[PDB]
Amino acid sequence: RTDLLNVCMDAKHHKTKPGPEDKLHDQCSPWKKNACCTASTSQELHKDTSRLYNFNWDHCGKMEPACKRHFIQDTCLYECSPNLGPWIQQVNQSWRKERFLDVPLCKEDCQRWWEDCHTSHTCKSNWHRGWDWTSGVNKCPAGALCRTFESYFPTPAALCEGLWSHSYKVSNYSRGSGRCIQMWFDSAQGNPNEEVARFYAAAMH
Ligand SMILES: CN(Cc1cnc2nc(N)nc(N)c2n1)c1ccc(C(=O)N[C@@H](CCC(=O)O)C(=O)O)cc1
Ligand SMILES: *[C@@H]1O[C@H](CO)[C@@H](O[C@@H]2O[C@H](CO)[C@@H](O)[C@H](O)[C@H]2NC(C)=O)[C@H](O)[C@H]1NC(C)=O
Ligand SMILES: *[C@@H]1O[C@H](CO)[C@@H](O[C@@H]2O[C@H](CO)[C@@H](O)[C@H](O)[C@H]2NC(C)=O)[C@H](O)[C@H]1NC(C)=O
Ligand SMILES: [Cl-]
Ligand SMILES: [Cl-]
Ligand SMILES: [K+]
Repeated sequence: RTDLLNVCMDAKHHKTKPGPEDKLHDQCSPWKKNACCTASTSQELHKDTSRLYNFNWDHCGKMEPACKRHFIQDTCLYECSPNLGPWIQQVNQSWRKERFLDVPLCKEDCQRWWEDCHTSHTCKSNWHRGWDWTSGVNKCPAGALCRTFESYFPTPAALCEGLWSHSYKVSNYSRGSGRCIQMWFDSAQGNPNEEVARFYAAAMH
């Protein structure tokens, strides 16, 4: 149980162990007291088609700012959170040894993300597997047309759950309940996800 608290998963850019990073950039700054990401990672992850995975958000024309801020935020959580131990699973992949499964995302964060992305476009309902990477950057593969976000993600759950192969599930608990993981939080009273990781480590046991 306690073994699941305050760890970093074994993945491409993660630090070995959580620790302070006073210089976390922009949207990742709320993790600055305790983070699995380096300052340099936090900086690079804000960029379009960044060097972290050469991943292009603007694969079906430009993704709108109100939408892209959520993908940036989600990447801060993925690369920086020391509070997702309870959901870590082993995986066979060339670029990471572990990933997350069924992280209980607060329903409002999923809802807000889905809504803010309605005016954006994509060509796939799962962005973890199946891209054409032959150019060095992800491109829509054979059979995959550009459509409205809603076409590929007809509900908030389809976005948050389908996007990274069920790395999230949409919790029925709300932001602030201490019973779901917040993607978006300010740090004034601490990182609220610590208490959540603590609760589920024991509750899932
Ligand atoms: C967006 N990005 C970084 C990345 C990867 N996994 C995540 N997982 C979660 N839960 N959240 C993220 N933000 C996240 N981000 C990506 C996306 C695709 C590939 C990729 O190489 N996909 C190959 C699959 C490679 C493989 O066989 O493992 C493909 O088929 O398209 C790498 C990094
Ligand atoms: C990663 O790969 C290994 C090896 O293929 C998987 O383990 C095997 O699983 C099968 C059943 O699916 C067993 O019969 C074999 O004995 C296992 N082989 C070894 C070498 O352990 C493993 O399950 C994979 N991990 C995931 C999450 O799929
Ligand atoms: C998720 O949470 C909502 C809100 O807390 C739950 O809502 C209510 O459910 C009961 C009985 O099903 C109703 O009588 C109430 O009027 C509902 N409130 C609202 C505002 O809808 C909901 O049941 C929960 N979902 C699950 C699957 O447990
Ligand atoms: Cl590389
Ligand atoms: Cl706003
Ligand atoms: K966190």
